[PDB]
Amino acid sequence: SKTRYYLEQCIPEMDDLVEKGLFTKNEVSLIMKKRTDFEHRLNSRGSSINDYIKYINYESNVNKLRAKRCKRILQVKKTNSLSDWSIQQRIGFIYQRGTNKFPQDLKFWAMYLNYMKARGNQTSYKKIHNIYNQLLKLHPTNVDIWISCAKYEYEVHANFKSCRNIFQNGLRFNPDVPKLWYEYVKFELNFITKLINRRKVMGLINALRGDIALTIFDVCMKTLGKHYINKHKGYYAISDSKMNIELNKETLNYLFSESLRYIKLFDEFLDLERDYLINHVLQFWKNDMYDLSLRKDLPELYLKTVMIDITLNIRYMPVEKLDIDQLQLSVKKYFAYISKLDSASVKSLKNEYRSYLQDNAEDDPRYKILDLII
Amino acid sequence: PPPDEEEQLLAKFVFGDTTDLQENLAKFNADF
Amino acid sequence: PIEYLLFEEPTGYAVFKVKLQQDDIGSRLKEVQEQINDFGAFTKLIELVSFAPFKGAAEALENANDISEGLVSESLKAILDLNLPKASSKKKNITLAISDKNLGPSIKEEFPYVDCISNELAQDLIRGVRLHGEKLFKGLQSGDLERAQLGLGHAYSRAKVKFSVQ
Amino acid sequence: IVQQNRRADHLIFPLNKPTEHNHASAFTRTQDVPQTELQEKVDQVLQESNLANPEKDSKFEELPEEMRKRTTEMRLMRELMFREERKARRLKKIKSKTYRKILQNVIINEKVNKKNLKYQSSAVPFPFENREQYERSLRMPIGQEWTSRASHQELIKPRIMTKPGQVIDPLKAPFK
Amino acid sequence: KERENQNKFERSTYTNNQTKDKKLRAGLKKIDEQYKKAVSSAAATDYLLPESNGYLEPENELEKTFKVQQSEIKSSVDVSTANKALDLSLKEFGPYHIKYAKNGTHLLITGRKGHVASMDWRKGQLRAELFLNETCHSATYLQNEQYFAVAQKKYTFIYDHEGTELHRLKQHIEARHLDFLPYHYLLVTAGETGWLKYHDVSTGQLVSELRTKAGPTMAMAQNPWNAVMHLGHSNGTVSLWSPSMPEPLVKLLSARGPVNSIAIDRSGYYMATTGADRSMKIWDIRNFKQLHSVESLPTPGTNVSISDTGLLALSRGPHVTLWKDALKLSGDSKPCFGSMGGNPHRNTPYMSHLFAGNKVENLGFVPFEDLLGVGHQTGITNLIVPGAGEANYDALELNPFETKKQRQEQEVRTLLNKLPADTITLDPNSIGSVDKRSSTIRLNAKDLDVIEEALSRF
RNA sequence: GGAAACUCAAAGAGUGCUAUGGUAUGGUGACGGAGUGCGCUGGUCAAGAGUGUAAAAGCUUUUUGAACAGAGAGCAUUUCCGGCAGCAGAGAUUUCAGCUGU
Repeated sequence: SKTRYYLEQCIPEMDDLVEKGLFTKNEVSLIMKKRTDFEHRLNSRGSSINDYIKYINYESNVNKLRAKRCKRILQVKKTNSLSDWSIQQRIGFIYQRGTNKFPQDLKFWAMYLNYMKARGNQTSYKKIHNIYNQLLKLHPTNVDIWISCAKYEYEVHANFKSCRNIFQNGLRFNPDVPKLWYEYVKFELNFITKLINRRKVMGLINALRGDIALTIFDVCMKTLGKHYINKHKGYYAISDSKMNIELNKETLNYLFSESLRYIKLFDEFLDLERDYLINHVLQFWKNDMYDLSLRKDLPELYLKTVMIDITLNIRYMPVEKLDIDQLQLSVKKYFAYISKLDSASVKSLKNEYRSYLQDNAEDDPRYKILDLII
Repeated sequence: PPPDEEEQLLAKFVFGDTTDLQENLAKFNADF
Repeated sequence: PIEYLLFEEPTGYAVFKVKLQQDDIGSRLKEVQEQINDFGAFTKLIELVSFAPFKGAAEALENANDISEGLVSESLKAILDLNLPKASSKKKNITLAISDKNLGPSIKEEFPYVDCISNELAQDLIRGVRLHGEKLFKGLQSGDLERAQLGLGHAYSRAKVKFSVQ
Repeated sequence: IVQQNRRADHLIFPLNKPTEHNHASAFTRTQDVPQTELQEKVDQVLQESNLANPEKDSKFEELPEEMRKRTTEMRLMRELMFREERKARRLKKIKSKTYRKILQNVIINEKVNKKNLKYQSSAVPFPFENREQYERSLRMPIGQEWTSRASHQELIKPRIMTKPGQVIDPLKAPFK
Repeated sequence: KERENQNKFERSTYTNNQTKDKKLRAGLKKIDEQYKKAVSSAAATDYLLPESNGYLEPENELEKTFKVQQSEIKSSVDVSTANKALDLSLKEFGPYHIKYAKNGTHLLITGRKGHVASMDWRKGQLRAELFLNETCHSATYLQNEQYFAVAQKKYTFIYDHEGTELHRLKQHIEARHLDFLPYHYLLVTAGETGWLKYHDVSTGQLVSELRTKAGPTMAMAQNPWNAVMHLGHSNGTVSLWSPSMPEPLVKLLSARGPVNSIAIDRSGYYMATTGADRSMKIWDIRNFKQLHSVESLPTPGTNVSISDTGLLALSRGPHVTLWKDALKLSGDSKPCFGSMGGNPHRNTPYMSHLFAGNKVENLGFVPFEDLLGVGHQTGITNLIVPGAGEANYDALELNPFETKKQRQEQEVRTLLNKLPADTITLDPNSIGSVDKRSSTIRLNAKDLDVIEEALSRF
C-alpha cells in the first residue's frame, strides 16, 4: 500500500527530531498515529479536499509546536538539521497531491499558491511558476488566475516582459470578459507611469506613451463588440432587420457603457498626460459606430460624450482659475449643442449649470460664476 | 526548561489531548 | 512516441499528455485491446493537462463546423500554443495524436513543429478517452457532456440543413 | 562507458538523453512572432518606441551619508528599479560588501532427512565460492511481510527497466 | 542507522567454523549493504506501531501484584475490556475444553458430555451449537471459523460453519489432542493410541502416521516457529516430531512420571512443561538447555500456556497463576511463589486467581487481547490479564477485524501458498541452504642388513 | 410446501468509484535559496561544404560563428544568504522586505 510508503517516508525527520532532544518517543508516536489517520484518509477511496486541508492544518500546527519547542528546549531558532524543512516540504507535497487529485477547487489552488509564496526565501519562484503554469493550463477561461499570475510577477518581481506575455496570452484565451481588458489597460498605465516617474526621478537626482493603452483600448472595443454580437443572437442569424438593428444598438450600448467605466477609472492616473490620454478615448468614441449613435438613437450617449468633452478641461477643484480661463469654451459648447438639439439643448444647459454650481469673498467670485452660468 | 501556555495549548491540539475534555465533563456538574 | 493527445468535444478542447505508450506491435492483442476498456489501466496511459471550455453554444457551433470541415479555429490555436512545447521544425517535432487525418494538415500549417498522428494507435487512444469521458476530466467542466451533445447535434443539423423557423 | 553500464545496478533504457525542448510556458510567447491583432499592434507601437530596457537598465544603474542620510531616495530607487536592474543592484551590493570584508537428557537423531534434501541445493551454485557466501546471499527475505515498503521496492526492482512502447536506440557516447 | 532494537530484526547466517573475484566481491558487498539497509529500515517501523502493550505496576511496596482481584481489574479498566471478560455458566455438560481462533474473533468450547459450541464471543453471535451425545474431548478451528474439527468418542469429525458434519475421519482412531498447523494446512492428531497423525485438510489426504511407541500421548503442543510437535508421554519424555521423519527429531527428558502439559513460546525459544511429579520446567528449545526447574509445586500443574508477550500461565486445579518474565535465562527469573523477606531477585507471581468451586480443564490466551480464557467444569471464564497480548498485530497475517470478502481472499491466498509438510524441520531456515554433505567449497573441475642390500635387485 | 424480516450465515453474477508511484516529495546543513560560469532549446543572419551551372539561381548540410529570444530540463564551487542588533519600510499582534559593524 502507498500509505505505508508515505508513512515510512515520514520517519527520518522524527529520527532527527528525537535525536535533537525536543520531542520524545511517546509523543512522536502520537503524531504518527494522527498522521497515519490522515495519510489513510488521503490515499484511500472516497477522499475529500477537506481531508487534504485538515492534514495541512495539522502539519502546520505540529510545525508551529516544533518551532516553539525548539526555542524553549534548545534555545535556537532552527537546528539546521532535517527536521525544520521536512515538515514544510510535506505540506507542499500534500498540496501537490491534492491539486493533482481534485484540480477543480480554486480555493485549494489558491491556498497552495499562498503557502508557496509565503514560504519566503526557501521556496523558488520557478517553483511558483510551475504551479502557475499548470493551473493556467487547467483553467484558461477563469480570468482571476491570469490577473493573479501577472500581479504576482509585476507587483512583486517587476517583470514587465513576462507580465505583458501573461496578459496577451490571457487575452488570447478569453477575449470576452472586459475585466481582463481593464486590468491590462491598468497594467499598461501603471508601467508607463513607473517609466515616466523613474525619468522624473533621474532628472531630479542627476515617444513611449499611453498610445499602447489606446491601441489596446481600440482592440478592446473591436473584439468586445465582436464577441457580444456573436454571443447574443447565438445559434443562427434567423432574425429580421428589426431584430438585427435592435441587437446592434444594444451592443453599442454595452460597449459604450464599458468605455464610460473606462474613463471613470481612467481619470485617477494623473501623473502622465491625462488630458491627452482621456482626449484620445474621447476622439475614439466620437467617430461613427455604424448605427448612428449621434444622428439617431443613443442621443443621450451623444449628450453624455458632449458633456464629457465640455468638462474635459473643467475637471478641476473649487479653485476655478481654469474656469476663468476657458469657461467661454463651455459656453461655445452649450451654444453649439443648443444650435441643433431640441430637448437635449435644455437638458445640457441645465446639466452644465447644475454641474458647475455643484462642483464650484470666495462666494463673491462664485457669485461671478453664478452670474456667468445663470 | 519552563512550560508555556501557548505551547501547551497547541500541544494539546497536536497530541490529541482529551484531558481538558474529561476535566470539563467532570467539572461542569449541571450548574444551570 | 505519441506524446500529446487532442480530444475535441462539445464542451471545449482537451489536451492530454500521454504517459505510457501502448504497444505498437502487440496492438491487436487481447490484453492491449481491452486495457482501453478497463479504466484502472487506461489512467496509466492518459493524463489531462488542459481543458479550454467554450464561450457558449455559439462558439461551440463555430468550432463544430471548423472541426467538421477540418480547420484550426482560434480556440484551437490558443490551446495548442499554450500546451505544446516549442519543438523544432526540422528535427524531432512534437507529436500530437488527433483523430482526423485532414485536420492534421491544418495543424501543421499553423504550427510547423508539430507532426500529427492519426493511425490505429491514436484512434484507440482517442476512443479510450471517448469511452471514459467525464471520468478523465476530474470534475473540471461546467455542463453535462451529453446535454451539450444534444444541443450541439441539433444546432449542427439545423445549420447544415438551413432550418428556417419562418 | 561499457564498463559502467555493465556495473550499473539499474539501466533505464531511455539512456540516450532525449533532447528536451523549452517548455510550453504561460510566461512567454511560444512562437516569437505576433500571433494576435493585439500583439502585432503592441509590437508595432513598441518598435516605434522600443522597450528592451537597456535605457531603463542604464537609467537605474546609477543609484557614510549615502547610507544614513539617503534613507528616502534609497527606498525610492528600490521601488523604481526593474527586474534585471534589481538583480544587478543585488550583485553590485554583494560584490561591494565582499570586496570590503573577507542417563542422558537430550537424544537428537542424526538420520538424513531424505524427504527434504530436495528443498536444499545439491552443491554451491556458480558465482559463489562457498556456502557461507551463498547463504549470505539468501539470508534476508525480500517479502512485503519482512521488509518495509521502501526496502521491498528497492529489493524487487529489476536491473533492465525499459519503456513499454518506444524504440530503443543504440548507445552513443560523448566522443566515443 | 543505529537502531537500538535491531537484534529483533536481525537474521542469522552460516559461518565457516576475502575473495579475489572482482564481480563476486562487489556483488557480495552490494548484498551486505542491502541486508544492513533492510534490517535498519525494517527496525524503524517501531515508530509506526500504533498501540502500546498493557501492564500493571505496583507503585508501592505494600501493593503486591498477585493479590489484585479480577473485580478490581474490571473496575479499573474500560467498558469494552470489561465486556470482553465474559463468563458462561454451562453447568450440565462436562468440563469445557476452550479454544480460540488464531485471531481472537471466535471461541470454540467443547463439553465433556457432548456440547460443542462455536461462537463469536465478542458479539453475541453463535454459529454452531451441536450436542453430539458421545464424550467429546477437544476441538480446534482449521483455517477459519468456517471449519472446526472435534475429537469425539473415537473418531475425529470435521464440521462446517453452521455445524453440519463434513467429515468422519476413519483414521485418527482415538484423538485426545488436536492442533492445526495454519501455514501448512495440517490437522495434527494424537491420543490414547500411541500414534501421531498429520492430515492435510486442503487435499484431504492423511500425510503421516507416526508411532510414538510410548503409549498414549499425555500432552501435545505445536512450536509456532517451526511447526514441530512436542508430545509429552508417560515416561516424563517430551519428543519433538516432524511429519517427514518416522522417528522423533529430538527426545528430551523433561519430568519424572508423566508430562501433564506443554506450552511453547511464539518465538520458538522457550518451552514450559509441567509433569505429574509437581514440577514445572522451562526449557530452551533451540539449544536444548534446561533453563528453570520449579520443583515441588503444591499440587501438579494441570496446564501451562504462554502468551504472545511471554507471560506464563500455570494452572493447578482451582488455581491459575501467571508469572511475568519467567522465560529468561537468569536464575533471578525462576518463578517463585513468595519472596522470602522481600527479595527483589525472586520472580513472584504476576497475578493469580482461584476458581474456588472447580478444577480448570484448559487454558488459552485470547490472541491479540489482554485476556486469558480458562475453561473449567461449569463453563468459560475470561480473565483480564493486562500484560498478555500482542497489542500490534499484523493485519495481513491475521486480522481481528477482517470482513467476509477479506476472509474469502485470504483463505484462497493462504491455500495457494500452503507450505508442504516436508519443509517442516527443526529450524525453518534450512531450506535454502546446501547439503551438510557435498563439500562446502564449490569445485572447479580441475580438482575433480648388509647382505640384503646386496641381494636387492633379486 | 407456505408466510414474515432494520434476522443470521454460505456463495454467484453484474454495476458503480480517479480505480492514477514505469520505477514515488524540491531538500538525511550530506541541505536549500540567490547569482555566476558551463550545458540545452528556438528562429534569424553570416561563413563554410556538397550538388547544380556558361554564370547562376535553387536545393541539401549531425559544419561553424554572431547577436537575439528563451526553458527549468541538467553540472559545478566557496560568490553571498538561511548569524546579531540599530533603524525606517510591508501585509494581515504574528510574519515579510534593506542599509552600518560584530
